[PDB]
Amino acid sequence: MLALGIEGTAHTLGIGIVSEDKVLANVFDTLTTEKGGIHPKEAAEHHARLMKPLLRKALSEAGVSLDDIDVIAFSQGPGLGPALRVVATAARALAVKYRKPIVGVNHCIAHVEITKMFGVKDPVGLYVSGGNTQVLALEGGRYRVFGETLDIGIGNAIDVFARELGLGFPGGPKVEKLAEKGEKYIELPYAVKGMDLSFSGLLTEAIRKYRSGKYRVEDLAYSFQETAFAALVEVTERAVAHTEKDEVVLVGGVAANNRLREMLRIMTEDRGIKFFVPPYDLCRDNGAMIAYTGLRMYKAGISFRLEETIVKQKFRTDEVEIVWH
Ligand SMILES: Nc1ncnc2c1ncn2[C@@H]1O[C@H](COP(=O)(O)OP(=O)(O)OP(=O)(O)O)[C@@H](O)[C@H]1O
Ligand SMILES: [Fe+2]
Repeated sequence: MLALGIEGTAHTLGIGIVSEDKVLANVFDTLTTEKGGIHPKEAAEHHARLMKPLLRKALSEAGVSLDDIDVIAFSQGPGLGPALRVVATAARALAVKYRKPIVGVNHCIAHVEITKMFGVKDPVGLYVSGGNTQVLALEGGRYRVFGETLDIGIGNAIDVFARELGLGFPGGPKVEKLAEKGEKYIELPYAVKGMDLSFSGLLTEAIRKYRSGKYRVEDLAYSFQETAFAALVEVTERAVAHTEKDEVVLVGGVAANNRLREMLRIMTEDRGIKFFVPPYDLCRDNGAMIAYTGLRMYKAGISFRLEETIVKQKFRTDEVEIVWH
């Protein structure tokens, strides 16, 4: 069967088309923010504008008509209200026009589920992006958050640090490059508070030290990553130890980071468990992961009535019963 997926929780609009086994099309367009930061209304306008263009490009790349599609899937949340609302409207408008069933998909769950297309069974998922940072796994018929960020996502924290260092958006790859040339570890506040992550204290200290003049920017970047990532690794390990799962997945836009991968590979091999990172177009926000999870949901007999499709800005990961596992 085939599923169309529309992703637009934040700045990226993404449309994907998938089967149970294959990605047929996966196309993107991100809102260019030269000054960085989050722009809820600007994103909504980008999404309304780019909607038809991306749909056409997705259908051409897949090589099917909209009448080939068995189910329409959209990102229901969590995310930004105005952006989610333009995505939901588009998904509902396609569902009516072509008389297709519709399904609202949880954004974080979709980041982990997409890895099952590649033969991952039941992992602990480290989801790291701009807005989100969560460690999640299947426990008691649903996804449990074992540790999330108390404040900002690790991607956002790196972006704020980058912007302050004069490195424009996207700050992530730029900070990684700078970090590779670091030679000195500079003490910075630990980012683990209980089960959860706190990067705000780490960030403000890094900025304070940068403004002091006393340090190499490259050394500050290196230290910023080691502290941030060691914390991610530790909270990931704790989850693996409790769940007793044989595989870890690393997903989200920050999953491109080679130093973070390296450290997860070390942890997983020291424990004798698998490690897998999907292709990058399937790590960052994309419509294909929505399409795939939407497909699984539909095949398990899930189908949404109109009021079930209303967007959920604060959609919690554990609100969805994973009846398809
Ligand atoms: N190599 C990298 N190392 C570290 N961070 C990276 C790297 N590549 C991208 N990022 C970060 O990932 C973020 C972008 O991720 P993504 O494309 O998933 O969009 P997003 O808006 O963060 O999605 P969401 O907020 O819905 O999770 C940016 O903060 C960017 O700096
Ligand atoms: Fe995301």
